[PDB]
Order: sequence, then C-alpha cells, then structure tokens
Amino acid sequence: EGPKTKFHALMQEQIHNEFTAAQQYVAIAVYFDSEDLPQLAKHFYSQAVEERNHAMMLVQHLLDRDLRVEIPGVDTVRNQFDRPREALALALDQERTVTDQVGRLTAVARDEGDFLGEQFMQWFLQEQIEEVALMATLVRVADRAGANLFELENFVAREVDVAPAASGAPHAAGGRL
Amino acid sequence: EGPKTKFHALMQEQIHNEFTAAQQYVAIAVYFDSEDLPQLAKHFYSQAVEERNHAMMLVQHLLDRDLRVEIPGVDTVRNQFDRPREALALALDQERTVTDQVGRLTAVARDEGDFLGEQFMQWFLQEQIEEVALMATLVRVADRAGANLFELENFVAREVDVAPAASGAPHAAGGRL
Amino acid sequence: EGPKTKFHALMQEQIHNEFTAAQQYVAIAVYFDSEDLPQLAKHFYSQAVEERNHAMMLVQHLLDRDLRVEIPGVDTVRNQFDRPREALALALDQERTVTDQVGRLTAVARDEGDFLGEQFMQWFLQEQIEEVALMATLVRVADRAGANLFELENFVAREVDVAPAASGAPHAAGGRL
Amino acid sequence: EGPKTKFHALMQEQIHNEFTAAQQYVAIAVYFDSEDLPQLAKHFYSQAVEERNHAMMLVQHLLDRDLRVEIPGVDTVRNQFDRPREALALALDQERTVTDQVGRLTAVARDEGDFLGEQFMQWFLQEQIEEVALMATLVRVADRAGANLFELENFVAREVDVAPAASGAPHAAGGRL
Amino acid sequence: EGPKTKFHALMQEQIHNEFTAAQQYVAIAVYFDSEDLPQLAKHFYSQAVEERNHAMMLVQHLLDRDLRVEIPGVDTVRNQFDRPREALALALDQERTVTDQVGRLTAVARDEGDFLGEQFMQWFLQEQIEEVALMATLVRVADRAGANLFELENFVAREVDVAPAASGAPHAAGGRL
Amino acid sequence: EGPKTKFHALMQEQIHNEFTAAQQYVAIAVYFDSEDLPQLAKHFYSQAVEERNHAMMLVQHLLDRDLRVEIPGVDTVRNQFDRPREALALALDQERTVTDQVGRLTAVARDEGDFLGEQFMQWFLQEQIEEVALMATLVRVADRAGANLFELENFVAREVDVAPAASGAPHAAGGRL
Repeated sequence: EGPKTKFHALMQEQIHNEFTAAQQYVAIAVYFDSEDLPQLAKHFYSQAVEERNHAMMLVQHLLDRDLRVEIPGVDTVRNQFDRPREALALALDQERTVTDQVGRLTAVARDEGDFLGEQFMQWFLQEQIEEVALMATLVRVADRAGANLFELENFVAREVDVAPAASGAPHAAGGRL
Repeated sequence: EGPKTKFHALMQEQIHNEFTAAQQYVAIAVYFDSEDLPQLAKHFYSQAVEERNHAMMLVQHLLDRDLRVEIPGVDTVRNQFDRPREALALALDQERTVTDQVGRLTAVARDEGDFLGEQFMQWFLQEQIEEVALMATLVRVADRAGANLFELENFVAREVDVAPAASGAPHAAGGRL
Repeated sequence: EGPKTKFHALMQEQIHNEFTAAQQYVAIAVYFDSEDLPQLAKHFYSQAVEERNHAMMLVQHLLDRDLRVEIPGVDTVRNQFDRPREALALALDQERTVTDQVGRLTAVARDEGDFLGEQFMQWFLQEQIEEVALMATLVRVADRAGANLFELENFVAREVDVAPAASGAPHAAGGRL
Repeated sequence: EGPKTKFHALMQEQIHNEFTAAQQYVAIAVYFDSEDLPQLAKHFYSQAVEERNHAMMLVQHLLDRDLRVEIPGVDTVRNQFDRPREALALALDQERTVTDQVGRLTAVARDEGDFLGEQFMQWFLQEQIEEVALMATLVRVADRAGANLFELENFVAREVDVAPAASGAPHAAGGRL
Repeated sequence: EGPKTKFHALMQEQIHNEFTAAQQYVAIAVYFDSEDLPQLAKHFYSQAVEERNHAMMLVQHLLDRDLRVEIPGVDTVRNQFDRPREALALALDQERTVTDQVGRLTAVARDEGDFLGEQFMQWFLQEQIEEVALMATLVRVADRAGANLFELENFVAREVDVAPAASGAPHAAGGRL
Repeated sequence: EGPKTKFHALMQEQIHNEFTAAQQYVAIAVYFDSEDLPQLAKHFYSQAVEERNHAMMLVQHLLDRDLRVEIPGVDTVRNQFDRPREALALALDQERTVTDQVGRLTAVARDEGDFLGEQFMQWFLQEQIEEVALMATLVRVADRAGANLFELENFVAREVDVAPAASGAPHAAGGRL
C-alpha cells in the first residue's frame, strides 16, 4: 500500500487519541451537567470543542503533506464518577498523557529527520503548557473546596475564562471551531 | 440500577448513532479534501458539525428529563472510496437510515405513551425532510456530472448553501455550534 | 409507473384542492371589488396569495421526498353572489372543508406510518385554527352589520390585519410570496 | 343578462388563457425543480408570478369599465417532459401563442371602435416583445448546450435577470406581485 | 346547551388548573419574599406570569374554535411552608402534575380525532420539558445547599435566567405578558 | 398565632377581593372577545392586568410591614351575559363596590390609628376616581349606542386610551405589569 515512516504511523494514532480525548471531555461535561454544575460543564463543553479542533489540525497536517489519513472510531469513554474531584482528576490525568504523547511525537520526528513534523508540533507543546496548568489549578481548587461545590463553581466562573485563541494556531480541517 | 423504558433505551442507541454519523461525515469530508474537491469538503465539514449538534440535542433532552445518559464510543467508519459518487451515495444511504431510525423512535414513543418523547422528535423529522432532499439532489447531480467533477463542484458552490439555522431547534448540550 | 402509497395519492388531491381554493378566493375578492368593498377585497386578495403559498408548500414537500407531483388544473369556481354575507359564508365553508381535509391527511399519514408526512402537516393544522377563527369572526360581524355594509368595512379595516408571517412555515416552492 | 360586445367576450377568454398560462409555467418550473436545474426553476417561478399578474391586470381592466368578469377554472396543463429542451420549447410556443392572442384582441378592439380597449393592450404587446425574445434566447442556448445542462444553467444564472419592472404597467387587481 | 366533546370538556378543566397553578406560584413567591430570598422570589413572580400566559393561551384556543369557555374561580392554594426546600418541592410536584395533565389532553384529543386539538398542545409538551428540568435542578440545588440558603440564592442569580421567549408560542388572549 | 388588628384582617379580605375582581375582568373581556368586540376586549384585558397589579400592591404592603399574608383562592365569577350593556354594567357595579371597600379600609385604618395604613390607600382612592369615571362613561355610551355596537367600538378605539401609568403608584410585589 506504500512505505509508512513511523512519524506518519504514530501521528495517525495521535489523531485517534485526540478524538477519544474529545469524547471523554464531552462525557465529563455531561456528568457535570447532570450534577448541576453548569460553569464547570460550560468549561468542559468548550474543552471538547478545543480537543476536536486539535484532532482536525492533525488531520489537516496529514492532508497537506499528502499522506493517507484515516478518520478512526473512538473507544468507550468513562461516564461513572462518584464525586466531581474524580472527573477533574481524570481530565488532569488525560492532559498529562496528551503532553507525554506529543513529546513522543516530537521525539520520533526528530529521530527520523522529519523537519516539517518536528516543527508542526511546537504549537501543541505550547498548548499543553497552559492546558495542563489550567487543569492542575482546577484539581487543586476542587481539593480546597472539598464537598462545598459552590466555591469551585464561583472560582470557575470568575477566574477561568476561555479567552479568544491567539494566532500561531495551524489550520484545522474544516475551519477551527 | 433502575427501570428503563424502551424509549429511553433506544434513544441512548440513537445518541450512539448520531455520533457515528458525525464521524462518518468527517471521514467523507476528509476523502473529499484529499481528492481536491473543497466545496464538497466544505459542505460535509458543515454537515458533521450539524450531526454533532443533533447528538448534543438528544443528550440535552436526556439531561432535561433526568434520565441517565452515556456518552458512547464510535464504531470504525468508512474511509476508502474509489470515486466521489460512492461517498455521496454513502451519505444519502446514511441519511435514509437516520430517517428510518427517527421514525422508529417516534413510533416507540407513541406506543409507550411518552408524550414528551413523541413531541421532542418532530423537529428531527422536519430536519430529515430537507436533509435527505439535499443529499438526493447531490447524488443525482453527481450522476449527471459523471467523471467531470468540476460541474458538481460548481453546483455545490452556487446552489447548495448552509443558510442560518431557523428557530424551533431544541437546545443542544453545550450550545449549538 | 411505480407504487403509490395513499398518503402520496391523497396529497396530490390536496394540491389540487389548495389551487382551487386559491382561485375561489380570487373570485370572492373580485366580487367584493366589483361591489365597492375594497377592504374586504384587499383581505381576500391577500388570502388568495396565502392559499397559493400553501399549494406551493405542498408541492415543495413532494419535490423534497422525490415523489412525482402533477401541477393540476382548477375546477370552475363560483362568481355569482346575491349579497356579501353569502360570499363570506362560502369562504367560511371552504375553510372548514380545508380543515377537515388536512385532518384526513394527518389521519392517513398516521395510519400508513409516514412519519415525515405526519410531521409536515402540523403547520397546516396550526394555520387552520387561526384561519377558520378569522373567517367565522367575519361572518358573525357581517350578520351584525346586516345591510349596512360600511360597518363591516370599518371592522375589516381597523381590526383584521395580515401581520408578518411567523416562522415555522415550511419552504414553499419558488419562494413564499 | 345584458349585451356583450365581442371585445368583452374575448377578453374574458384571454383572462382564462393567462390563468392557464400561469399554471403551465408553474408546471414547467416544477419539472425543472425535480430535475435539479434550480436557476431555470427560479426563472420560471418568477414567470408564473408575472403571468398571474397579467391575468390580474386584465381582471382589473374589466372591473374598471364595470363589465361583468368571471374568474374561471384552469385546464389541465402538461407535466411530462422527456428532456429540458422540450419544456423550454413549450414555453416558447406558449408565448408565441400569447402574442398572437393579444394581437387578436387589439384587432377586435380596433374593429368595434373600443378605444379604451385598443389603448389598454399596447402594454401587453410591449411585454410580449421582450418576453418572446427571452424565451427564444433560452431555447437556442438549450440547443447549443445539448445534453450538457450545466452550461445552460450558468447562462441563466449570469445573463438572464428579472430586473425591477418598469412603469407603464397598468394596475393589477390586488396589487402587482 | 349543546353537545360537548370531552376534549373540550377536559380543556376547560385544564384552564381551571393553569389558573390555580398561577395562584400557587404567586403564593410560593410571596413565601420566598417574606423569608428574604428575593432572587428565588423574582424567579417565581416570573413563573406566575408565565402560567397565567399559558391559561390565556388555552382560553384563546377555545375562543378561536368558537367553543364556549368559562373563566373559572381558583381553589385555595398553599401558603404555609416550614422551610424553602418544601416550597420548591411543591413547585416541582405541580409541574410534574401539569406534564401528566397535558399528556392526558394530547391522549384524549388523539382518541376523539381532534386534530387541531392534538396539534395545539405540542407547544405545551415542549414547554413542560424545559420547565420540569428547571424545577428539578432547583430542588437538587436546594438539597446540596441545605440550611445555607445564600448558595441557593447565588445559583438562582447567576445560572437561572428567564431568557426572551422563543417563537412557536401560540397567541394568548389579551396579549402574552 | 399572633394578635391581628382589624386593619390587617380586612386588608387580607381586600387582597381576596382584588384577585376576584381581576378574574371577573378577565371573564368580561373573554365574553367581549367571543362576541367580536375586540377594542372593548382589549380595554378589559388591560383592566384585568391593572387589577392584578393592585392586588400585588396590597400584598407588597403586607410584606413590607412584616404581617402574615395569604394568597387566597378566587370565587366563581360571572360568564353569562345576554347583551354587552349588562357586562359593562357589571364592571361599573364592581368598581363602585371597590370604591366603597377602599373607603371602608381608610375608615378602619383611621379608627385604629394605623397611620401607615391610612396613608397607603390614598393612592387607591385616587385610582378609584378615574376608574369609576371611565366605567360610567362606557356604560352611558353603551346606552346611547343601543343595539348598534360599532359606535361603542369606535368610541372605545378613539377616546379611551390606557396612557402610561403616572408615578405615585406604590411598589407591586413582583414588579408592576
């Protein structure tokens, strides 16, 4: 079918990962919406869109370099959470994983001398900094709040804002949402 | 875990279906984008968003009636197409299926006397009319064009427009995109 | 030539009916215009347009579901009226008939499990409520006025208004007039 | 019932003709809309309105001179066409007929010394010039295009425009649409 | 006095119910206003208006179909509540009842082939979805808050908003308030 | 349960009265709307709102002085009227009663040295002047018109206007409508 370099072969895997991550954010947000925490839910509904946009960016990068790309299925994501702290912890966990994955991609790109591939994912590293920062902040605030969830709610409302996205963001397939 | 009526149990299945349908639209659009048919691709990138919005509407309806709802995984969708006519045919097929599914939901709702459920899906029937209409039109135009794909391209560009959505649309979880 | 379901076969008949109804409204309006009752005439010239729009909506619905549709002829409509009360009574009569016809369509659609067809005609039921209301009001006012027609004229002028059409109206073939 | 001059008696016939012509334009437009030629359809949906307006103008002229006028039925119009060239040819044919009919009216008016009647139909002659011109142009373009219908489509889109109607148009009963 | 169908006879009962429901909302709001919970009170003063508007809509529907309609008295409503949780629970209860009542109306309409009546109350079903959703949310939030009522107060202030009413709402007798 | 002064005990009764009066205005307006007198109906739909606002003002006054207040039921109001003159006479009657009731309140307040209570109801006396004036005017005009109801209709349309409410109006519970 044609010789795949492992940057290509692993970036396909990453497309799959970002899609599953988006679905997981939707599930987290839906759990928050059922438990009557609408600011938390709002934030995570925004994050799901952001993650889908990341997936589209990866897809668009494959389309640009004319490598074959599959739009894959998504694995079953988690829906049961006993308290909000666990769902937030899951988000934080996921984002640390995503960071390590993007690290793994940059490394494999640099090994096999794929300079376009090296360069493309600097933006993903940049986004991971701020993203893991925000998640860690939310998890720590959720621990300080404890069972009193309204204070978590107020913290998300006043201090966490999804500001307009800056430039430097690569093109996403079908337009950035 | 609690007694599920089969309207609830089948609407969960429909949530799963709409999510898979959205992913299938993304795959179709990505195939069109690789084959350098960007108006076709643009339309289908819009349709994927529309289908995700439908899924969110179903989810939001479950959240409103306080029934448990799972955000599910997505099955593997199709990526190989030998010519554009087949991908368009797949879209048309999918939408006829979706129509029959929504029909099945309205029927099961009316059987078990779920009046909120009966009423909720009239909007989905309405959307299916225009949607299957548009798909059928595209498939017939793709047959008239044959191998000369630029005329299909021009038809999509001039005549097929994604106009502003009208009201009557129920609330989608996390805001309609 | 192909298997017709009786929803399709009866909706064709309804297209014929709405066209004849529009021509009948034109005839009524022309009688009112000859007898120097221009507010009455104005209202009915508006109603004829509304009825033609309904016919176009039915036609457009057939075009969308890709069923064959004939644009039919129109039967001879009534022109002789001895007094205005009779022409108004004819209008009222016609609209009660139209209501029963649309009822018959909803019933036949629901019998043969045509869910798109069931759903499409809810708007027609809605329109019939307000329409028969208005006609009944005009007939009762025409009885209170008796031979003194100027008071009927003033009632039509001040109180009966053709307000901007609301949304929810399905698409009419060749644009709503 | 009263002595009819044959200008009056033939103008009634013309009212009938213009109504049938309008219904025939609707049928042509509906055939074009089913065969996915929406620019052609758009033009003919506009022409049907124009023809109804002509009928209303004739009606209004009868109302002004206080002669009795019947709003008649419409004969069955044609719906089957094997290719677009034939429907266009039918339109062209119809308009040549209409021209000859209006000629016949001007002649009969001038015979029986009906000076108001002579004068009223100069506008109809004027409209027939441009109208038959446009139809002939469309038929010739449809022949140059042959089976490749998209070029016909583009010609209708770019070059054929329904510009704002000029003055000189007599009053139509119930307002010009 | 004339033959009443039981759709008519039960819709009269529903008019009575909506009036009593409005008075009950006023009583709930007045209890909240005495206990110094003004955001809660504000919301319920808005809900009382909404319920009166529903009553007016039902009345207007009877007026349109020219059936006799009584504007009835209202039963004694509840004023004593020992804590806010109970008044909220009463509201939730009431709205679940209203949902079942509107269900009963749709069912009786569909039994006796009253297609206008079937169609009229789809809007009421739609409103009940969102309304019971909101009430359930408030009751669950009131349980999470417990005796600390200020957090309930803040939740009502930030997250619960009476947005502009959408279209699709039928006409209310004497104008929607 | 606590010592009630009879100003408080009679003002509760007045709250009940104003609520019943509002429902009676709704019934009168609905009778006028069924008999096709929409200007009359419009006026009385406005008066019902005004009466509900008065009830809310009384309620708000009880809430301000921290006395217990019941939101009561409403008695059955009158719906049968043989002619419009009687419904207007009923309105006039009601308003004369309301005037006497408010007089009785001012008197009882002044007896028991409730200076806040004395002062609060001066506005109600002021409103009763203009209100009974308007009702008397309508009844006299209805007598001059006799069976010819259109002239009554025109008088209500041109001369009776619900102007913007002036200041001096005390606060109504849940905002003045």
